[PDB]
Amino acid sequence: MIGLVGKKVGMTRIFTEDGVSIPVTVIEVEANRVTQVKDLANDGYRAIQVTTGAKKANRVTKPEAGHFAKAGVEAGRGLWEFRLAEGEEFTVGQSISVELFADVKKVDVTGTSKGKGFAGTVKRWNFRTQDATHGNSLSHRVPGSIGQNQTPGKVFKGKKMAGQMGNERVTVQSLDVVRVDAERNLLLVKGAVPGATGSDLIVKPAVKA
Amino acid sequence: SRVAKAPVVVPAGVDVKINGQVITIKGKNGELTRTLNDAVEVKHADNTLTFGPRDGYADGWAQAGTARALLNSMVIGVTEGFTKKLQLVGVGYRAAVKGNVINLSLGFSHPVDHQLPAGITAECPTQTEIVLKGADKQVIGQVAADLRAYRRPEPYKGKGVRYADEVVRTKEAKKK
Amino acid sequence: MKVRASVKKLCRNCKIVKRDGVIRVICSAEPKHKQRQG
Amino acid sequence: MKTFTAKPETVKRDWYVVDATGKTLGRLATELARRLRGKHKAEYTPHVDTGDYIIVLNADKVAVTGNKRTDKVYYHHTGHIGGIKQATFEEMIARRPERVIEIAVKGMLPKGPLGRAMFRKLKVYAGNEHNHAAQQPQVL
RNA sequence: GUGAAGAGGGAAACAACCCAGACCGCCAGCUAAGGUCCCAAAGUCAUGGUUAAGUGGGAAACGAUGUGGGAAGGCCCAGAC
RNA sequence: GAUGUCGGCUCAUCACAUCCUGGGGCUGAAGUAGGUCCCAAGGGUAUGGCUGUUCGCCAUUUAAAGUGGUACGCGAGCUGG
RNA sequence: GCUGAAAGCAUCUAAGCACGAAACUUGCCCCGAGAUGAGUUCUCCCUGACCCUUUAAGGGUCCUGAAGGAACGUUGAAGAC
Ligand SMILES: [Mg+2]
Ligand SMILES: [Mg+2]
Ligand SMILES: [Mg+2]
Ligand SMILES: [Mg+2]
Ligand SMILES: [Mg+2]
Ligand SMILES: [Mg+2]
Ligand SMILES: [Mg+2]
Ligand SMILES: [Mg+2]
Ligand SMILES: [Mg+2]
Ligand SMILES: [Mg+2]
Ligand SMILES: [Mg+2]
Ligand SMILES: [Mg+2]
Repeated sequence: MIGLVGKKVGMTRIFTEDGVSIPVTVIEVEANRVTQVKDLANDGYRAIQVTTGAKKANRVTKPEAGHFAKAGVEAGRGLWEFRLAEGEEFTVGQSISVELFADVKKVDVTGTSKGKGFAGTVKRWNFRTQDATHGNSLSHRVPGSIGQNQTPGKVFKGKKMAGQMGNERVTVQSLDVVRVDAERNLLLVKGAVPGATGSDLIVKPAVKA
Repeated sequence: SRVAKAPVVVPAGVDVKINGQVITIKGKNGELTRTLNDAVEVKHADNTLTFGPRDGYADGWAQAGTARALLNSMVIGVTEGFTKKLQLVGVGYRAAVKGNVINLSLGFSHPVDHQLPAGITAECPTQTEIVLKGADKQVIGQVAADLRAYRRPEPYKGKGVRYADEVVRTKEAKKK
Repeated sequence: MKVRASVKKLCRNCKIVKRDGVIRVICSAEPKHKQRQG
Repeated sequence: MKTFTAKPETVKRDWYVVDATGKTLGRLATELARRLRGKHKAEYTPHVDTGDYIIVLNADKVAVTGNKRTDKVYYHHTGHIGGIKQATFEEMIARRPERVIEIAVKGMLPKGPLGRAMFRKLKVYAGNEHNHAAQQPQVL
């Protein structure tokens, strides 16, 4: 229900003396429907849209054929919405970078968390510690595992044993958008935004309510 | 025995009808139906109606009483037009109507508007009185309380919308 | 107050004590007084 | 020598469309179960495969017992502890009535491999003559 | 009396409890205890009655116009409830 | 022919006879605050002084500083008072 | 709480209806078709000859080898591998 393009760095807009404003400025070029899912066939509602167009000279055939209407055009990713009334485009019939959000609404940036990698019980969950007075073997690190005793230890498949942090999605949810820039598509948000450099990102509407 | 039920006239307007179980009545008032239980076997000669218990089963015989009465009320409702009124007491308390939305200014920060179901309107002869009235006695009852319920009378005073009959004078003397 | 087991019913105007087993002595028709199931 | 019982691999595929579109629940299950194992037995034997395909229509309708419509849970317990332990009543079965009946008809199976790959010969379906494609071609 | 020093069938599982004492072999019959809707062998058996709580399928004092049956009484078609 | 004690740390998981918060009935319930009983386990549920303490008393917080089961949870995880 | 029998009344229950909490189902975020019940939709690629069998089961040779995948290399806000 709104384009989705990569972000790049974050800034500050100081006027009237906020400066607190920590813009994310995540460029959102053209979208282009490319496909329109519907009731009969395609399954549910939905409405694909590849809000990109990065020159992809070398691409596998099926995707290179995945386009079909007027200009053709090619991108890479491929999202969609659901209920609405979006066009029947292909990578033709541009959507817009100025989705209908008026000027003061909260967006819902969605990206993939950075990736720490394998991480201890110390970093994964703030529950860990241990002291330094003695027994340096189990220093301020290793936990004291699943309690219980004779209960064979079904370990209750959780606690927080060390494991990689993941890159999993995040969806900050609720973020008032400050600027958009109709033609110089950037759209600034207020801090947050997961991932780095130029992760795909999604930037939904305002479902958070 | 000492109780039962047998009478149920069908004067003018009384256009009762039965569809196996269903019973739709008509008249000066409105269109009210009420499919009774299953065993139920009600009919109509020319004037008297009569419930029909498939047989003398415990939960089958008494099922007649509650039935020979419900339909009867349907007739008494369709011909007379049911009324019931409550009164509001307490400073600030007011009354008002605008078709359905019976705006109510009881004692909260902001007033409200109880939208009454269809078949029963209401009129505030004054900012203190509210008189609901409709056909089906059912929606009548619930809305009768659904309204006063917006502020039940408290003993110490009595304030709060009350039925225009509620014996409750006031409290039992206070204390601590 | 609303008891758990059964403290009889006492008084005269108390509820018919009929329903889903509701005893509690009190004597309804006591605009304020009302010792019962709760 | 003498001689067996003959139930090689058999072959009695079927299409029996057990509608059970009404008050037939509970006990009704036994027939869907027994007709799955082969009760009349044209040749069958409790031990050979073949559930003898059946199709229970509607299903989303059953008078149930005398009151287990509002009073009986199923109880599943997921797996991830946290003592979640799921519980749902019957009148609470509005998202997938098809589930039930199939649930009931189960357990009454030999329990294990044979009776396990024998359940599918039911086809849930909660909406009378619909997507009868499960075997649209032939039936009974 | 049984187990110990006893196997088989039953009580879900269960040395001792119920049935019952395994010389071998049998794709042959009748029974015991216990059972016959499915798992799971055999009555979705019949004649009648109880229950409506899933009682059956855990637990007392005591409580209650639940509902079944039997007997005796108080007022009352000079009219009771 | 070895099932390592109490307390602490770490990290817990469940019960409900609920401490806080949520919804109610009565009150010797004006209000505010309470008393008690019913319902309710979503989530939450203190830092220190003294002592090995658990606990406790004390200082000061808090919406509150719950009771209990888990080999009086937790040493092939730490400590060793 | 409405309406209302059994029980002429009355009665929140027996039929039927109406409210009603951080509990329950959902709403929000993540995983998620090995969902073997392995689902859906869109797009891409392959249309050369013969033989022996115990012939509908195949077994086998030459000519072909696409879409794609992988391999290698330069690497990464990705990572123990
Ligand atoms: Mg050491
Ligand atoms: Mg185990
Ligand atoms: Mg078995
Ligand atoms: Mg010995
Ligand atoms: Mg015999
Ligand atoms: Mg059998
Ligand atoms: Mg029981
Ligand atoms: Mg409790
Ligand atoms: Mg302390
Ligand atoms: Mg211990
Ligand atoms: Mg050690
Ligand atoms: Mg020491």
